[PDB]
Amino acid sequence: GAMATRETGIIEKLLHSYGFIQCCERQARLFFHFSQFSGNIDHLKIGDPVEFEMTYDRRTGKPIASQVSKIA
Amino acid sequence: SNTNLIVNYLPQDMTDRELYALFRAIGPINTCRIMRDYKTGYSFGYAFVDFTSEMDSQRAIKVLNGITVRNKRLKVSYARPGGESIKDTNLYVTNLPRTITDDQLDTIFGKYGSIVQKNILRDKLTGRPRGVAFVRYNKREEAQEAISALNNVIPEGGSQPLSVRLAEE
RNA sequence: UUUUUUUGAGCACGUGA
Repeated sequence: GAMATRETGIIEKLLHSYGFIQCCERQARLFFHFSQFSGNIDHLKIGDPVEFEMTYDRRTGKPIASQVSKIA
Repeated sequence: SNTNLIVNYLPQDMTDRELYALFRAIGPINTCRIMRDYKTGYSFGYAFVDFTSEMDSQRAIKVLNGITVRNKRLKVSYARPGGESIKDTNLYVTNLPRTITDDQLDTIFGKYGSIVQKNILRDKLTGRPRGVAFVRYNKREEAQEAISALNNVIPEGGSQPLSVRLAEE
């Protein structure tokens, strides 16, 4: 099928619990919480490339990045 | 004694930025964290704030405890040593006498342990009790002792069967 | 089932805009 609209970006900055992503096919720098990341966070760092869906946070209407994974 | 504080009754919408700022007026801060649901991020309504110095830690209580922030009166207390011994200490007490007061709970529950928080629920439209309360002891066995000691008994005044369970959730 | 939420993956750049 075709429904989940995923796009790509680079890790711009990381904190202990969340990070920020420069979007490749979108002029935007999105927030994301480690809840949305899959597997080994312990070795993820600035510059790693990632795929994700831009959503808006259900709680706080903020633009965010959801269901984030790496491809590296 | 220690430098770690617990802050209670935070408004939902309070954030780390905002809390930090408020407390940074007292002195320098090592760590400051609002507790939230990992998956949705909603605030559990409490936070830990660790001051650099025992001075500032203590002062913060003196000053900030009780201040109002968006119709919520904060409670800045010392963070006790956490772990397994603190779990299961919140009691849902019911069938108290309607005429119950605050001092009366210190009497009824004081000897079984030191109390952290207590609230007598009132029907605010009346302002007078529903005959229901909460009592949170320090350590687990204090609560457990009080459960067995008071469950199904008549109070030292009223004439009805108490119910003292652990609080749900 | 409380001022819903008192012991711990900073849910907005880690810090008094």
